Amino acid sequence: MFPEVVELNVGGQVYFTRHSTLISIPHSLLWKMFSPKANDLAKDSKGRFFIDRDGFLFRYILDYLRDRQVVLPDHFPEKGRLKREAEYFQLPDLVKLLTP
Amino acid sequence: FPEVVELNVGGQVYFTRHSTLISIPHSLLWKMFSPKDLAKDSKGRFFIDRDGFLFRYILDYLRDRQVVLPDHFPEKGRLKREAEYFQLPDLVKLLT
Amino acid sequence: FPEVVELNVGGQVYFTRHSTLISIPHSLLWKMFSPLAKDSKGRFFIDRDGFLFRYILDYLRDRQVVLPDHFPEKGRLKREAEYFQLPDLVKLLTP
Amino acid sequence: MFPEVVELNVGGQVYFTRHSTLISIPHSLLWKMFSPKRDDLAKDSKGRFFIDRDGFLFRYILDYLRDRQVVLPDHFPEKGRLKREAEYFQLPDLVKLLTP
Amino acid sequence: MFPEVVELNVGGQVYFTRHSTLISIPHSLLWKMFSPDLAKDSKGRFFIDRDGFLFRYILDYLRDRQVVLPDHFPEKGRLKREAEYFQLPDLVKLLTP
Amino acid sequence: DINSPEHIQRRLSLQLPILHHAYLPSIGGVDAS
Ligand SMILES: [Mg+2]
Repeated sequence: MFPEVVELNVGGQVYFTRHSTLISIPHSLLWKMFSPKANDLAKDSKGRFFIDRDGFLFRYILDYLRDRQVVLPDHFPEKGRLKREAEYFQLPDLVKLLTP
Repeated sequence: FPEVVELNVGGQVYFTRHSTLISIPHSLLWKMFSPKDLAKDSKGRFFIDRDGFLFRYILDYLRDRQVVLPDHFPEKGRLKREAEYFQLPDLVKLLT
Repeated sequence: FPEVVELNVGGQVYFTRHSTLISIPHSLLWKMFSPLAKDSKGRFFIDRDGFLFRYILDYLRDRQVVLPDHFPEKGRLKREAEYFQLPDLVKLLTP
Repeated sequence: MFPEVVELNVGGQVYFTRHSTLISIPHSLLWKMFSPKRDDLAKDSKGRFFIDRDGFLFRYILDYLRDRQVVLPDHFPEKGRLKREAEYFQLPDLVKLLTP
Repeated sequence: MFPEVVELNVGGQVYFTRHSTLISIPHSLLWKMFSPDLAKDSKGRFFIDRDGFLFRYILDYLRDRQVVLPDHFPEKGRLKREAEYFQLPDLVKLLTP
Repeated sequence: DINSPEHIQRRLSLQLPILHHAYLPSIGGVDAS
């Protein structure tokens, strides 16, 4: 029983997003986590759902879930790292976009 | 709608006047906030499910219909994509 | 210790699970959080460079670290890996 | 009486470090400020101790106080300026390490 | 009239410095501003619409009455322009060949 | 006036890419306490 807008804490970076966005990719890690099947998932001191991953790169993960594509900054040094985050969250098509 | 609307964009809270959101007809925020569904957070703030940091320059455009970016803006391409979502035709032209 | 540990590393705030910090026995982070100094907000304090701890924290999660393309501080990160006593991470950083 | 974790503000860059680290090098500038009991230091609006020096270069000054050694980044463009900051804080050995 | 530590915003970069540092050089531009109606940013810090990268050196000159440039600094002419704006005659000559 | 609503809220301060900040990440989202 999740709210419409989910409060995320990724490694100390707070994120708000819609619950429908988290389950946008079936059989993904975020799909397994937030699929109703809500009090067992780990939370932080303020009750926000906690993801134990890099907070800075999670910003671009949410853009993929929203748009099914990701525009990176003009000069980006961490394409390889974002691919590793995409692998963890189980986003096959995002890994393809990041694999040359 | 109140005089000052409290928005939550990807977790970043913004304060702005209703007039700024409806400043550009046929825009996405114009369709949302035109006096005539919406999603609110735990504190009752209207929620936009987009990147919170880039909305700062979209909001400056809605106010003045112009935006001077810093000289080393590393995410011009992303702001172009965010402008596309909110449907601001003149702004996207400015970035191309 | 709570399940989600709130850390302050040299002024950079990081959140991680308690299980992640003690994943590698006999490392410094293992000695600290195995059953302390806290900052003004109650967060557990690590007196090291906060920017590099992100890559130390990524190592504890995946047992590997992909650095940015032209990362200028591989040598500095190795020094942090030595302080936290992570032998395998130090190995990855030497050529 | 000082807290175990000292909150510093150097030229607008905030740094946290242990009180033991500030007094790690006797007869240094930071040692003079934090070693005796005082009743006087300069603090900003939020109560953080203020050092009126370049905040970005303090990152490497603070790392020296921890380890008595400093690894600079690859292609560090301000080796000469860091030496000047080291002289201000009165760290004789660090100035020697930075002179080629 | 001013606090001991002043909050400055130069071209988008936040700087903290002592009030004594701003008035360190009499009859200079920064001296004229803060000597006992100013412009302030969104967060209340005094705003200067100048180059944020070059203000580091200008601020260090106020501290020490001297400035060490970065290694292989070829934008000295640009730093000279900022020195002229802030009205620091002695620094302008140091940067003039 | 130089201090005015549209004038004041124009001046948004961001961290310029000085030294390490040029290559280290600065924007990931909202901070947690
Ligand atoms: Mg405008």
